[PDB]
Amino acid sequence: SLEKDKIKFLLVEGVHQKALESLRAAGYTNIEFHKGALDDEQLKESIRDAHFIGLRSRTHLTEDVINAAEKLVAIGAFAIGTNQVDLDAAAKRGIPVFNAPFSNTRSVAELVIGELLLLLRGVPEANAKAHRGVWNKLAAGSFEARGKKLGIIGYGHIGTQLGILAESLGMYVYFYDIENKLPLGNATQVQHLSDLLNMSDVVSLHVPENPSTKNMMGAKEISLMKPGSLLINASRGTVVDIPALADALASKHLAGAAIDVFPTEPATNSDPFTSPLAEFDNVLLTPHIGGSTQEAQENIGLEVAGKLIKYSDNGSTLSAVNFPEVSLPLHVGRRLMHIHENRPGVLTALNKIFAEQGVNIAAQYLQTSAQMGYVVIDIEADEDVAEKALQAMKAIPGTIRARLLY
Amino acid sequence: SLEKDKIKFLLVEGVHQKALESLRAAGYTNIEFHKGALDDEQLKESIRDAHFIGLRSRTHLTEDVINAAEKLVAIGAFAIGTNQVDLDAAAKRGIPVFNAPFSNTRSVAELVIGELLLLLRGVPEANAKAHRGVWNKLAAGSFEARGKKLGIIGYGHIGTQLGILAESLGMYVYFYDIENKLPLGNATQVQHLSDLLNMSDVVSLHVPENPSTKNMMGAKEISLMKPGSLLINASRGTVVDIPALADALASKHLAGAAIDVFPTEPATNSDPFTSPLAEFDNVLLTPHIGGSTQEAQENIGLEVAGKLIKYSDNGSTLSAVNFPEVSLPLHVGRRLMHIHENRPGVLTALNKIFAEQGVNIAAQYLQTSAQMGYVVIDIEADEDVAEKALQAMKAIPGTIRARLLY
Amino acid sequence: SLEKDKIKFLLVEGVHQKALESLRAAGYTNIEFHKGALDDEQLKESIRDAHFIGLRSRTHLTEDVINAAEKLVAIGAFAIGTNQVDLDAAAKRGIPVFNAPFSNTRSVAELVIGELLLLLRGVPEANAKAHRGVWNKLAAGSFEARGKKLGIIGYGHIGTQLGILAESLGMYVYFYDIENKLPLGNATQVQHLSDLLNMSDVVSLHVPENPSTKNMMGAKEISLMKPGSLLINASRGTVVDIPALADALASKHLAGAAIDVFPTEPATNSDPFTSPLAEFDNVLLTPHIGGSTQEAQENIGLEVAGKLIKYSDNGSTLSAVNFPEVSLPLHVGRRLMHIHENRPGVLTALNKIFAEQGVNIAAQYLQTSAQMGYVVIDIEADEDVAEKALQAMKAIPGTIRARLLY
Amino acid sequence: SLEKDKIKFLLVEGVHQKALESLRAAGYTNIEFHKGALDDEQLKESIRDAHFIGLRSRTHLTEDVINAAEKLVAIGAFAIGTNQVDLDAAAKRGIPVFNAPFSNTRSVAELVIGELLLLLRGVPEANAKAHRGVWNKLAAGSFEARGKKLGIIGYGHIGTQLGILAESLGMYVYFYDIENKLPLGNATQVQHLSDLLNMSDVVSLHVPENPSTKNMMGAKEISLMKPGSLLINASRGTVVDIPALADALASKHLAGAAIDVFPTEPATNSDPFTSPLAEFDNVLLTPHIGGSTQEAQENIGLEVAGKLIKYSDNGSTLSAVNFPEVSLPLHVGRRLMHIHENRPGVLTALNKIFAEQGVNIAAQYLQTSAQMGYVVIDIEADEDVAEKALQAMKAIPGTIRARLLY
Ligand SMILES: NC(=O)C1=CN([C@@H]2O[C@H](COP(=O)(O)OP(=O)(O)OC[C@H]3O[C@@H](n4cnc5c(N)ncnc54)[C@H](O)[C@@H]3O)[C@@H](O)[C@H]2O)C=CC1
Ligand SMILES: NC(=O)C1=CN([C@@H]2O[C@H](COP(=O)(O)OP(=O)(O)OC[C@H]3O[C@@H](n4cnc5c(N)ncnc54)[C@H](O)[C@@H]3O)[C@@H](O)[C@H]2O)C=CC1
Ligand SMILES: NC(=O)C1=CN([C@@H]2O[C@H](COP(=O)(O)OP(=O)(O)OC[C@H]3O[C@@H](n4cnc5c(N)ncnc54)[C@H](O)[C@@H]3O)[C@@H](O)[C@H]2O)C=CC1
Ligand SMILES: NC(=O)C1=CN([C@@H]2O[C@H](COP(=O)(O)OP(=O)(O)OC[C@H]3O[C@@H](n4cnc5c(N)ncnc54)[C@H](O)[C@@H]3O)[C@@H](O)[C@H]2O)C=CC1
Repeated sequence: SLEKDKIKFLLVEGVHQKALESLRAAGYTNIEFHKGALDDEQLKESIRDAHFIGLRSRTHLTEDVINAAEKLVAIGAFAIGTNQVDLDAAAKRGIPVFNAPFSNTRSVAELVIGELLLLLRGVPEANAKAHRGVWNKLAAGSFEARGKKLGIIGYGHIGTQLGILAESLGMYVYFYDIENKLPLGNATQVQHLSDLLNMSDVVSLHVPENPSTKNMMGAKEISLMKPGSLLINASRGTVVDIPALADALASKHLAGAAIDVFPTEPATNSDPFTSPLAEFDNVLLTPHIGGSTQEAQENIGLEVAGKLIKYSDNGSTLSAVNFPEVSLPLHVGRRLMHIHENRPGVLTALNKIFAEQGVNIAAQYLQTSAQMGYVVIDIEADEDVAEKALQAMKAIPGTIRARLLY
Repeated sequence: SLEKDKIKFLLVEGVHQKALESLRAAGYTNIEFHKGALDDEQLKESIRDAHFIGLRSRTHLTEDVINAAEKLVAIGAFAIGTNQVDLDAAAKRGIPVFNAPFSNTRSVAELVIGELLLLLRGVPEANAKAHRGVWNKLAAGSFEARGKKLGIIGYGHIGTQLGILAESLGMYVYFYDIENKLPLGNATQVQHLSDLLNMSDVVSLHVPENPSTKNMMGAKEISLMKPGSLLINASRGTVVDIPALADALASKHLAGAAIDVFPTEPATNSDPFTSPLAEFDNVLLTPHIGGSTQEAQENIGLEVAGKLIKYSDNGSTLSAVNFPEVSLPLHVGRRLMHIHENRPGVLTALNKIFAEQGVNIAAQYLQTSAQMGYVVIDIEADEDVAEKALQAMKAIPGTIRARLLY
Repeated sequence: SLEKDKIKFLLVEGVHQKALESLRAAGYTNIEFHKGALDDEQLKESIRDAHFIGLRSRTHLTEDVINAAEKLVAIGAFAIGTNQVDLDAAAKRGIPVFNAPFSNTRSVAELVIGELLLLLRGVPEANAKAHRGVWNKLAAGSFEARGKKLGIIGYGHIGTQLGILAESLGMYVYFYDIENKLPLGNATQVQHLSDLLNMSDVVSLHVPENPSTKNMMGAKEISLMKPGSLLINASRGTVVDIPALADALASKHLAGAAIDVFPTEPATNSDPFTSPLAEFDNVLLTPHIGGSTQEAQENIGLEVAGKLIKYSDNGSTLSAVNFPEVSLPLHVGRRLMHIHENRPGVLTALNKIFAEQGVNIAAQYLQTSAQMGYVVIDIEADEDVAEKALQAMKAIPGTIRARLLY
Repeated sequence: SLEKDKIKFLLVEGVHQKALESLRAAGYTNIEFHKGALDDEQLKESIRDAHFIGLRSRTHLTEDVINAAEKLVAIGAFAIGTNQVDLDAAAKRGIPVFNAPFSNTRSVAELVIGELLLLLRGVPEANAKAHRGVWNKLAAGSFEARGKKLGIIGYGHIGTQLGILAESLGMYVYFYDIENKLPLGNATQVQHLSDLLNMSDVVSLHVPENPSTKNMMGAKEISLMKPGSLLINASRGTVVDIPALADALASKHLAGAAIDVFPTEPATNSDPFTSPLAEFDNVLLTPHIGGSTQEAQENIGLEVAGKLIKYSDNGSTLSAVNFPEVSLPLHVGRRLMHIHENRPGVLTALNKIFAEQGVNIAAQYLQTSAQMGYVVIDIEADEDVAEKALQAMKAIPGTIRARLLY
């Protein structure tokens, strides 16, 4: 309450109000909120005395910005992505970076369901025509989704949810994953990708962005899809050979597609968009909105705020993307924490401080990345003894930062 | 087998092959099939010795055509509609007309589900832009369907199926119907339309075409919808005031819409299409395809063929749209039938024929519209006695037609 | 209202109150109700001026009783069975007999579910012991129902409901039926009975009582069941060779059983019960209560009352067990009905009455069993003309009875 | 492989074979298996060189037995209970004790479902009579489960599963829990117990054994149940006032009950059983078999074996019932562990060993109960250096035990 009032939370780019509700319910009310992106100079001014900052995709938390933030304890990327933030620079200063990598699984699943529905029915095509005054009711090849085969690639958080929704619509779900998984409902793992592609009326992609998925769907892979099928991609902009796809649409080997993500995307609603696909009416083209809904924002705000709250209240760095992960249950005494370089001697030095005072260490957890180490410490002591100890902890060769959580 | 070979079935406009499978399985193989619309003179030539004709929307079974068909027993409209066929002229000659009014409930339901999904997510709009090179990711007002309220108007065959699919997607279903109905799953009847319209995020229409539904959704009704909601219409082209709708889209009172049907529709894929709505990207415009899928055609072919088969095998006119409805279970003896004008005296005359011969009438069913009457008759007799009886039946004052089913 | 007050309904053996609610809602309030079985002399006195009687299993509607009932139009067996009623004697006097053959499908299904649950767990056995002071927790061979195979014999009204409940419990359902059927959920028809019996952990019987099911489960059939399995019978008391069953329990080829029905059952709660099975604690023995619940009584009361109401209001004999079945939709004019012996000449005579008066017969339906015939007749006329006509109808050689429904 | 062959696993009282499959799949094959309970002297002989022992309810792991086990690393109670094992004595020697507290949730849920089914239908009662030659079909008060209200007390692992099964049967589920919980399906938390008891047709108990649940259902609580309802208890033998219950059965305030657990239970199938309830046929009495099925044994064997495997492979004491809980993810280097008395100085001493050698501690986790502490340690070193270090670790004042996992 009286200590907490003094911990400043800088929220920019308009994170969801639910984030500020969590913050207040946890006793943190010292919040500077902005709907808009702070510019370089107004950012440097606002972050200067900020304990935490939550941000989105437009803010550039850069080495200099981070290096100028003089009280900064942690960073919250209220989004999935994290590239606007310099993870190493935050690391070096003992600043863990949190985010929300699966707060939007429902949004993406629905989008796919809706897309394959209309695609199977030649609707994006007829609808482009109708707005042009041409009326082309072409029913010969339209189908109902029920009874048909969905091929999911990437049976992860989104894939599994997709498969469930697809079963409610009466489709048969099949998936390919580089690792083996336990199916839900009547899903079915398929061993080689060749079989999936062959038998699927609809193939949808839910994989991550790395070298194994780069151009994963290319001319060869596409021509294994069954004639007249559909390809949907709302995963990552690098997973599909757009020009191969364009060919297979022009040759009518595929009856249509939907793409929500591209190799390069406009930075802003006011930049021009370019794609070979723009020429096909039977293709649905969406500006990276797969995970973009009000519900997704509510989730993101709740999660990431919670993480910041937890790290502040008890030091947990579980799921931090730039730090070593550590969490310790609450039990009586005082908790302290200490970040430092990963060198022989530190842990002892740290512990020594307590032994030589005859203080009982109740629990301790320490984890360590290539160059850094972080460690939480519970101890049975007076506030007096803790403070003094903090000081001594700060002194230890290799110490980056330390703190007395309570 | 030997009698049946001689009963000709004229199929035009390419009805589904399943129709010809039913026909053959029932022992009828004398089929003249055409994928295309026969023209007036080639129609008059093909129908001339045809016992049955199945057709679709393009054929004009007109008084003259019907009057020239010299052996025509019944007509099968392999479609929902029936306006290409002159019902009275068929009636007058004792020709019942069958059709398929609910073979496509799934198709329409899916279309709606797919449409409200993408509509809720501003997808038709972003996708029109993307094809124009403009990239407008506008997520502030996009929602997931789950948790939201669907208002169904017309809880009939399609409505009930819609409500079920919508519940699987996790929506709350509410419906308004001029008559009271038993809800499925967790549906909920709403008493006045005002409440439905007020609370619904999505309103979809599944009513018939008559004077009570004509312009049913007009400026007043639309402005009772909740701000930012969606209106979908895949029922009949007369149910929505297109210009009121256009206003409510231009004023952003509604966030979007989908319309599959219009007051006047192009006769052909090669005619121009016109609507005030063509100017809104956030509106989905589809060329009457609600019920247009391969599955729907399979159903239609199965149903209507079955009806023709039944009427031919046992005289049932259940669901005939231009005749009085009659059906009688099979039990031993000979079945005969007789169509005639609805006048005093006929039934007696008909029965007299059997009494005076000392023949036992086992069963009989007679139904009667304003001017016509139809009656099936089972009797315990020899083929010899039946034939003679048929003759006498033909003689009866007011007789239109008669037949000895077996 | 004024005519209806005069139609007496005699209800004995305490049918459910819902029966009297239907009766009153339909405008019939002249009801003599008895919770108890009327005895021969008090029955003859109460039925004497009764238009309808509803009864249960204890009343003996016999030839004499029926022959003494001087105003009796129809009989309602508020039960499944009908053997206390002399069907032919009722027939001869043109009295249709209704009943309720599937008002209790849920009750029987639940009973089976509950029984196989406890049987699989050796519970009836441990529980007989516990009440005797012996404590025998014998878990080696107890199983959960989930994952196990239920074999249903008789995939009829009860079978299908059973299969559904069993799937909710996570069992695999298989069925054998002498006729081919469309499975629900994931049920599975099995061709020969041998396969069903072999693979089933639990076999339950839901077949009718006739010569094909008599002793259907006998020593040979039982020894095809898988070792340690269970047999449940709540169908008919003649379907299982009780002594074969007794052997297979004594040899531990079967781990247990439940039987709700027997070749001969005590007439009364005060008669002694005898069975070879009484000696096995691992057998559940229930006194024909499969369909005995308050809900079942509510259904029975609603159905059978409805039927009586329908027959009285519009003459329908649909599902009558002793009459020829006939039903006709309502359309303007006056309805009359006529029961008579199945002889040449009657129908004409009947129709003649209307022709010679120049009255238009709007509809007519006539059905005919081996010796009897029943026929409903709509006609366009004045009340005056109808009455006179009724009289003439009564006159017709072979006439048993006639009536002017409205 | 070569090290693992030398780690002896002593399994007694016939744990499930799946336990030995897990053991072998993990590379541990040195197993001494016994279907039977070893007696004191044959136990002391077999455990003498045993690294682990798995046991059930009959074995008395006592201070002396434990103190004589000279190589004993951990104990596996392949059961829920743990009272045959002296937890403190195991603790003092740094022996964690594992068990399986929720491997049988399905078994107990099914038992309840089956019991309330037959109870609602007066079946245990009619069935006791039938075996005595008396036939009492008493249907007036029998009900179907569907539509009825189940009151669950203890919405824990078993409660939640129960509620799900009950919903599939079409019941309405309500629960009371001393803590607040998130409902599944359409369950419903009820605030005071008074409301639950009042509205429930069936009340079933799934709470733990402690002072708050002792005699929780007593005369007052029972008389709040609705007249004619049922009480089921398969939780703990101390939760229900058996004599109050007996009164409420004798007064017909309750229509029946099922009890699987008692204040004192026979030690053996050959001991006599005593209860006031034995006198009521409408009560189901089962010898503590709620969780007793073959599936439950498979679960128990899998879990507990897994835990032993984990503790042996990586030191995890997660869910140990007598130890402080600690778990650490795998990452390169050597893992060691150390149990010791909870005194100032130890951790430093331990760490010192590595610093002064210039060895980098990669991770460390330490947890601490009232008198004991346990700590796992990863370190970057040679096997040589690890061994030497182990030795030094063993030397530390207060050290109880230490080990070099790999
Ligand atoms: N369109 C949009 O706005 C959004 C896109 N996404 C993206 O969707 C993707 C999936 O999302 P999540 O389910 O959260 O991912 P996840 O991590 O839960 O699942 C990824 C799955 O892919 C599998 N996998 C990895 N490489 C593979 C390969 N080469 N071939 C086959 N399977 C492979 C993994 O085993 C895992 O099951 C992510 O890339 C995420 O960034 C997420 C949210 C929104
Ligand atoms: N877009 C397309 O290609 C297709 C459109 N349709 C049309 O959809 C409509 C509904 O189809 P079905 O479910 O088969 O109809 P249905 O006859 O089964 O149900 C119509 C329902 O509307 C109710 N109703 C009638 N007038 C009403 C009013 N004034 N206000 C509220 N409720 C009213 C009726 O009580 C009934 O439940 C029909 O007009 C059908 O022609 C059908 C197939 C395809
Ligand atoms: N225990 C009790 O209190 C009650 C017993 N029942 C009895 O249960 C039986 C079934 O009830 P419902 O489902 O209403 O009957 P149902 O008539 O709906 O189904 C009977 C089924 O058995 C099949 N079948 C007939 N003979 C067969 C044979 N030889 N082998 C295999 N299948 C055969 C038929 O195809 C049909 O599907 C009836 O006998 C009924 O009287 C009904 C209510 C209560
Ligand atoms: N009959 C048998 O063979 C078996 C009996 N059991 C027993 O069943 C009981 C429940 O099992 P689980 O679901 O695993 O327990 P659980 O620990 O998962 O749930 C116990 C629940 O009771 C609630 N609770 C505790 N005290 C309460 C009180 N005073 N009033 C209302 N709620 C209270 C807790 O909040 C918790 O939700 C345990 O005692 C277990 O030992 C378990 C297996 C077999």
